[PDB]
Amino acid sequence: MEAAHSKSTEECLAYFGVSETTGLTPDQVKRHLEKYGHNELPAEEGKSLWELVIEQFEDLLVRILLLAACISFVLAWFEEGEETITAFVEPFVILLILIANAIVGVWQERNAENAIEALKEYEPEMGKVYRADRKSVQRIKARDIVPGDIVEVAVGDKVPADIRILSIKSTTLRVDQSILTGESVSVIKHTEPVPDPRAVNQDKKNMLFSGTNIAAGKALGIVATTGVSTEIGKIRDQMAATEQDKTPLQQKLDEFGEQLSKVISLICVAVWLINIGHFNDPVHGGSWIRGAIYYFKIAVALAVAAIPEGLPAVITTCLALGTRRMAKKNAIVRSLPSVETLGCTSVICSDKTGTLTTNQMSVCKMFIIDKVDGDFCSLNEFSITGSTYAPEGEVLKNDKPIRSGQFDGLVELATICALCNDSSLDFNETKGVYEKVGEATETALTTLVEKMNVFNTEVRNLSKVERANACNSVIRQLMKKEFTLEFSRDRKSMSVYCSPAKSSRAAVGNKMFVKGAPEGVIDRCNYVRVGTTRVPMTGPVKEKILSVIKEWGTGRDTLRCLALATRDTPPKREEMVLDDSSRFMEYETDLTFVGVVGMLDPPRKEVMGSIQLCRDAGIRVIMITGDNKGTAIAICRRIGIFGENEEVADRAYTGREFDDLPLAEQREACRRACCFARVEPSHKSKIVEYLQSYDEITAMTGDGVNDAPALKKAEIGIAMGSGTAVAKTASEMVLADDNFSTIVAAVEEGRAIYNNMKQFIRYLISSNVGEVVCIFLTAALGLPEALIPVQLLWVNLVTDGLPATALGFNPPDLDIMDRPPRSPKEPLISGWLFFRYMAIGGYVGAATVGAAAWWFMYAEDGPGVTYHQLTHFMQCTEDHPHFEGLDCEIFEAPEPMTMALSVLVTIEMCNALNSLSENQSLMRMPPWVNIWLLGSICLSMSLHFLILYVDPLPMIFKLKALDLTQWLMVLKISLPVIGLDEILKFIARNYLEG
Amino acid sequence: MEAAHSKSTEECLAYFGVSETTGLTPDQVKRHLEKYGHNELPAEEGKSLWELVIEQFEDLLVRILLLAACISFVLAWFEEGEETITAFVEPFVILLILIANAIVGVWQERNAENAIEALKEYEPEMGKVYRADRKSVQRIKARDIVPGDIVEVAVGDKVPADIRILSIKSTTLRVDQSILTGESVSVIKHTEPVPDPRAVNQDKKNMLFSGTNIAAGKALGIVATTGVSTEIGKIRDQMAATEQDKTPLQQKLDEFGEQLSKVISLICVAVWLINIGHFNDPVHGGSWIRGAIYYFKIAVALAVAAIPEGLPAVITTCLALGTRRMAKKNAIVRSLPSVETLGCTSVICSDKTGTLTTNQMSVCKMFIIDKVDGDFCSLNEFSITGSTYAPEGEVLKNDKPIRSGQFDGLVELATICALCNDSSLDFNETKGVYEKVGEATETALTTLVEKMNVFNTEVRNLSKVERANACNSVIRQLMKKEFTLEFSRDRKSMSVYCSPAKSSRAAVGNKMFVKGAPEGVIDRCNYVRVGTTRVPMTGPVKEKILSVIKEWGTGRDTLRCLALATRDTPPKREEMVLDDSSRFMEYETDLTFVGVVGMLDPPRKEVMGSIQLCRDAGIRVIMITGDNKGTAIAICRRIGIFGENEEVADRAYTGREFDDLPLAEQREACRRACCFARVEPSHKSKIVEYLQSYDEITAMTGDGVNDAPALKKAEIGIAMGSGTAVAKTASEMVLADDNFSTIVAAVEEGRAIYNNMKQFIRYLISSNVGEVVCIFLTAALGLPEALIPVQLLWVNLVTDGLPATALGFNPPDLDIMDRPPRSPKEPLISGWLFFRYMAIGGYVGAATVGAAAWWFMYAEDGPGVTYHQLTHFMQCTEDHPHFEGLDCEIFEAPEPMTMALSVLVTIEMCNALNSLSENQSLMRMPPWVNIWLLGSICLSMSLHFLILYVDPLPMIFKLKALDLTQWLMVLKISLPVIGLDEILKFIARNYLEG
Ligand SMILES: C/C=C(/C)C(=O)O[C@H]1C(C)=C2[C@H]([C@@H]1OC(=O)CCCCCCC)[C@@](C)(OC(C)=O)C[C@H](OC(=O)CCC)[C@@]1(O)[C@H]2OC(=O)[C@@]1(C)O
Repeated sequence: MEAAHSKSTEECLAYFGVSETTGLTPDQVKRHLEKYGHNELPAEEGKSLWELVIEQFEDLLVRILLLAACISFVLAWFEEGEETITAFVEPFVILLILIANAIVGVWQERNAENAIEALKEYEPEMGKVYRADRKSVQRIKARDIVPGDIVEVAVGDKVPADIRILSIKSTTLRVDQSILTGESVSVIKHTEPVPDPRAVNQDKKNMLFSGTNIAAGKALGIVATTGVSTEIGKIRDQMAATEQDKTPLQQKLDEFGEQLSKVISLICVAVWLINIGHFNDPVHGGSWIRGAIYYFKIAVALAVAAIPEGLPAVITTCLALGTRRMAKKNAIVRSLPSVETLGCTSVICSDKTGTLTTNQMSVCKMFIIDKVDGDFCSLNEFSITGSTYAPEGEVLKNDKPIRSGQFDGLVELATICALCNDSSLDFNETKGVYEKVGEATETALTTLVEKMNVFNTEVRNLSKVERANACNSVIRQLMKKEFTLEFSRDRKSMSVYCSPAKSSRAAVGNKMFVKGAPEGVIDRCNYVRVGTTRVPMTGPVKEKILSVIKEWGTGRDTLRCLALATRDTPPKREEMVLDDSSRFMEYETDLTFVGVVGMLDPPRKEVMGSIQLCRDAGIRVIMITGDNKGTAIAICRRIGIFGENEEVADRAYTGREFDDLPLAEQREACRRACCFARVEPSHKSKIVEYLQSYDEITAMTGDGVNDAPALKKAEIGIAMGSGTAVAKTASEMVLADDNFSTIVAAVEEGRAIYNNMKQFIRYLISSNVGEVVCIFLTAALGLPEALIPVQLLWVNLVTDGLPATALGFNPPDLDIMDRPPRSPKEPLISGWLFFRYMAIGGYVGAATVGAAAWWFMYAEDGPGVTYHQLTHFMQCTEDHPHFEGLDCEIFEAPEPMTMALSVLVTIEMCNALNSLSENQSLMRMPPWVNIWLLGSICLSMSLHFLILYVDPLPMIFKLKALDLTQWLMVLKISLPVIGLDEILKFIARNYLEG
Repeated sequence: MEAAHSKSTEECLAYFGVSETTGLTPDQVKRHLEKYGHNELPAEEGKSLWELVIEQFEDLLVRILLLAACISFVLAWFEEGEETITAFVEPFVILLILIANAIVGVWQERNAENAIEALKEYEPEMGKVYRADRKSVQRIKARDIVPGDIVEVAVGDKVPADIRILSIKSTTLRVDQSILTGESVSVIKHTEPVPDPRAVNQDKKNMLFSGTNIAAGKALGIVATTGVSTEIGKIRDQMAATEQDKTPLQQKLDEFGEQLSKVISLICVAVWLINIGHFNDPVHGGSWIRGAIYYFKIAVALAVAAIPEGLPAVITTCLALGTRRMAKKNAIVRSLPSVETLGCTSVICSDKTGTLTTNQMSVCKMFIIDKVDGDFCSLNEFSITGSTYAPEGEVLKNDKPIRSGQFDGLVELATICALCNDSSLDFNETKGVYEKVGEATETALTTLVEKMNVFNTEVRNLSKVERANACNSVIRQLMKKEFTLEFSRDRKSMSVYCSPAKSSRAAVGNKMFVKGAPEGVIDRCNYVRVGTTRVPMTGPVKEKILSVIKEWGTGRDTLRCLALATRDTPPKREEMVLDDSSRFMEYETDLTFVGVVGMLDPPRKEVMGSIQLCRDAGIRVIMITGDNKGTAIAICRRIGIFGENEEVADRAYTGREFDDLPLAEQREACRRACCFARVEPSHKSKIVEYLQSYDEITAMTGDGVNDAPALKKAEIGIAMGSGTAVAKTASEMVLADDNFSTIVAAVEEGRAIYNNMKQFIRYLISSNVGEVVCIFLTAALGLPEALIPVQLLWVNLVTDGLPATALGFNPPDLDIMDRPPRSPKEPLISGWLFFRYMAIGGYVGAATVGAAAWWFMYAEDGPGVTYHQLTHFMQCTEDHPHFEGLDCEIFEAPEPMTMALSVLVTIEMCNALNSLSENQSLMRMPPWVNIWLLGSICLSMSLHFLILYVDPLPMIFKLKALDLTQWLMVLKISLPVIGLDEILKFIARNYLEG
């Protein structure tokens, strides 16, 4: 291990003490191996099937049911008679649900893949190393390589480790450092050293990163680090370090069971304290074991009554559907629960190139020099039409087309653009459109010459595919390209050496075509070319050039400026060291300015207003781009992120300036800034770190492994469709269209989804509330239990289930994006709403009881035990308070239960209608606003009857009831709930809220 | 209410003023009801669950612990630090034991049924009465009947109240007055009056007792009394009046807590007076609150140290087991504690018929007249073999078989036996033995004819079941039985009127076959039959008959003599009033003697020696039988209750003679008598009354509600297995085999049980004694407490528990029944034994202290604070007497405690071996005499270690100790106890005792 892109090749072979010619001795291998370790990432997936199923039994709720399944299970074991076997239905049911539960929890973790699991898929299986114990090339296992030994790589190979390059045996070494960033554009490596000890991998031009591919050539070097010590390994560690918090819903939803559990235990203590008879009057007698079961018989019906089971199933059917929905919107949410956290989006950090813009580079402006004198200089502004890369378009001055060949400076300008370019074009067949081969920014430079056509080459004679590089091939003949000094973030410029085509052996006639950022390049020109003539360089002409760069850079028409110069009298060919990237800038000196060109990265059509929406939605958007702070701001002003004329001094920083500030001022700027330019590496994480210290649900974008740590810390990391897999597997969403708008699009749908959920979640635990009350009266008024766990179950699982599901389909409330984001703190049930369900609950919990106690007392036709004093007993052990009779077990009648049970069903089907909106009467909120609701309602009802007359079913649940004035009681005992509701529903006018 | 079996039917309707035809007017009902009351027994079971649990908190011991659970509970509330919550174990433990205690005390009273509760189960739910407000038969509630109104009863009915019969509408009225006595033999009722105003229910032949059943017919009468005024009600009152004293153990065991409590309060006062420092030296300072806890910290460990809790659990495991034991001996003890009072049995009162004897009646002798002359008369002695009822046997004179048909007198003798009998025979299938149908004494008379066979009827042609009544059916043809004058205790005889079978209408030829006790019958014969001839009756032949009755009655071969005569010329058929039982004797006059028969009630095989045992065991046995004093004594002489030739004049009384004596002479005779004949009704109680005035633990036997008051007053009332339920539920034991011996059998086992108990009870409070001493030194020598309540608990509950339990299994000491009964006064601990445990206690109470004080001072490896002067302080508030140091809390080390705790355990495991016998060295009393002891001992030890190394446990109790010369101290500090013991154990030789 040795982070050394700064140490020289010698200093490195030194540190490790090795021989580039022999290698590490079989001994040093053992020594180093045991010192450092196996070169591989800790493989971990210790999620055993056993432990797995168990993990699905830690949630208090599912636990409460368990203990509730025991009692039940044992209560069906303690009964006399031959029908004591028909008592095992209830328990088997419960446990079955507890099982089907675990099943599902285990069938997700099977396919539930993580990103860290992906990295391992980036490090190769085998590698070529040269050990001193031999001579040939032995290809050991990539897992067995160690820092220190010498390795070899060639085309197609996947770099096995962090490798400092010693010698590049091919003519040039090239690599696909894509997995790191995404820019497929291979890069050129070198052997010379890099001074800055703390330099970005991007500037480590003599290192080979593990996971990378040898695009071109073959070289050998010395392994500096391995395992989780390598660039990738570091990231994998950072990712394995991030603590991913639980969805706010999940949190809220969790505390609920925490409380529900508590309450339940309170009802139990209360109950006992209510009926403290035997503990104060009953003598020995014998009703001591019976008076026991009853107390336990009601606990199980105390759990299934409180536990809103079946809800999870609903929240899921809902999410899934919501998910498949967004899918059609080019938005792919991976984590089902995220569809919720999404809609709470406080802030959004999106990348410019490719999300905010289309990334369809295009040269539209370009000025050359016209003439210079005693401070009197003139330029030669231009314009070119052509959004696409196709040669479709024409150059024009003063909005009037001119012929390029008519201007000298434009022919040379066109030279460079062509000979200093490294990209090609091609006409697609299937698509029949012009496609780009190579760097965007280059292909455009190509397209420029393909238009200008400074040489009038017949193209109307060549097909669409043929003239793909017409005016280019022609200029490729005028000059024979010797070599090229690749662009470097260093001198931020690029060149290319080449000579004529009718030459022999003779010193003179060699050209160097430089292409770079105005600043540097221009700062290296000593001469200005005026067509064919060339004259020196002065303050006048210079500023007259720069300024315009600014016009074009910060002006309304946001453009990328690229300076073009040419070295007329370059150094003797046999005097250039084409291996010292450092020497390139010096070679590219004493230049001759030839022109400038402005490009454009068109802001996506849709982003235009999508930004606006976020302002309406109070969702902030911070743009992260590689553009200079200067043009960066301008681009923002152009997409609306900034006010065309507002001060943004303290609202836009550059990666550099950012680090300059102390963690105090650092965290501040994050709540205000909206534009980061030339953002450093570990910055999306720094930004997400802070945007979180202010409890803002953040959205981050970007791809590449060196971009996964941030997509994991954000509340909703976002990856492009075309992005890398690590990114995708490491993200909440995957913009298929890579189009920013798609984010806003989804964010909204999230808001809509959590709204309709928030309803059915209330509609559901509401029935539970009432249910409990019911089970609580029957416990105080010793009445036969009106409801049994079995029924209650079918209820919260089916009867209520459907309306719950339909209640998700509630039409999306408008004025959805005109409000700030939902605070994660915002509870589902509070204040008035609390008291409201508090009532709706008490009502049903009471109505249900008396809906059966009526079948006993005021009963029209039945055991009319009018004021029999059921509250007093169910003893009948005496049978004396009842003068004459030979039957008392009537108490356990199925008519009264089915009465209450039908009452519950009636109430809920209605209460499911009082849910289509929180505080709106049904007269403004017609039940037919949500047809799916009225629909399910019917399937819910015919189901109720389906379990009352269909011979089998009415056996296990309860007996049926006749239309014979039976149901009418039901209705006249239920419907009023709507009134209670509606009353309390729009009783909010008298409290100023809506 | 009106006790009137003496008033006539008129006089009765008079007293109450009612009309047998109309009845009581709806008014008189109210009037009488409010005068007398509801006809029912006061229902009482006011044992509320609340009060119940409370009743289980009045015992000083359990109370002391309570106050001891408070301090503890509050001491764990007054502590600083985060581990102040680990202090709630101790209290929770205590209270838990106090709770589990109450639990058990309540789970017994639930099923703990009483006899009085049974009586209520004898009075019917409804009854038929004729009120003057109607005509038909209205069946009101048996609870609503009142003295005065007319009732009706018929077959199957259960007599609702005390009813004087007015008219018997059926041909004859019969009743099952079983619940009163047990003799299932129904009785015949009448309407005529009974003169004697104070006559036994048995002679109240015109009354119907509540709880009784109408065996045959249907009659009506007038209710004379109800409620607790009826025969049954009286008894229920007597039973509810008896004060049942607490078992002698319970008494002794009670005074102990009474004293233990006292002592404890003395140790406290002493302690304070011991360390009176702060009250004489300490200035203000601040160790005033610490010096407080300590004083309270040792009180709780002063209670749990003294209170031998866990003992009750032992005395129970012991008793239960002892109980299930006797169970296999046909002895069923109902009250667990009785297994103790049993073994102290001073005297035993057993019933002859069925307990002392087998009650398998059998005629073995029978003499008829041979010839008479001038004072010259000869008889005709006989013999018949046949223990069982089966016809298996043959009549024989001079030991040589003769044919019955050859003697005239024997054919007639056989007539009566058959026609004057009212019982049948039958051959059982399952058992394949001859069973008896009817009165024992009759079936035998039947079996007699089934043998004699005076008519040579072929029976070897009929099955076993067929000839069941052969020679009988034959004689049942010779004479047609008209009617029968049922036996009455009055003329102590019975008859039967019948005529020939080839008759018309003609005065002459009617016979009356009389069957009774020699005395009366013979005294009514004017003629003697000599075969076919008949001659008068004279002094000679008469005495020649009587005498032999005496021979056979008092002679060695104890027999029941029954005289047989026949009235030749009875009164004209149409001249007998078959309704005036009084007129029967006169009808049965001018008789003709026909023969005599001797029976035998075989003394149970086992009783033979069982009586002897009691003499060895100094247990007196008094026989209560219905035999005449004459044959009674003889029977006693035969079973050994009496010396074959000793004077028993003042050692045997008849129910009559008994009452004749004044309460002065009455109570006397009870300590001397051993045989009561013709015992009156309220006499078993009178006898138990007296046998108790001499502090004799009495055993009484017998069954029937009219026999429960006595079974409740006796120290151990005894009921037969076949007895009535009131009796059983009203008794201490239930002889399943009804065989007297079973009593002696059990009585012995009781002695064995209280012996082994007496040991473990001593072994247990012994550890307590020592324990306290320990807790008393630590209090004087201010040493850190060597022992904590927590440990001490595990001790007296487990470590000591097991050996206690095994110590119950100590093999039964021989010479068990050769000693008089244990005096109830005899204390468990006194004299030398006191001083002995006084020492064994002081030793352990000291050894334990120094077993920890050693870990401090002389400590080999540890806080070797050699003579540190711990007695001086545990202050360290100064930390100056200890020059250099930064730690003092070492004091609260777990090593020293576990040291003492292990010391205790070692000592007790040994002291549990010094218990297998009071004054016997282990060299004569090997520890392997009681394997269960050596066994538990191991489980006791491995348990000790189990709470020292098993991670969890060693946490709450204390730390462990290494074999590394640690335990050796333990052993070398414990074992010597055995020496101390053994020394003091057999130091009794020098004091003449063993
Ligand atoms: C499932 C059924 C029941 C009855 C339950 O225990 O709900 C309580 C409870 C735990 C809360 C309450 C319920 O409180 C009561 O009903 C008070 C006791 C009365 C019952 C006695 C019988 C007469 C919720 C259910 O109901 C009402 C109507 O007030 C609403 C809400 O729940 C939510 O927002 C959770 C939604 C996911 C919570 O106040 C919640 O406490 C919280 O912390 C929240 C914020 O969770």
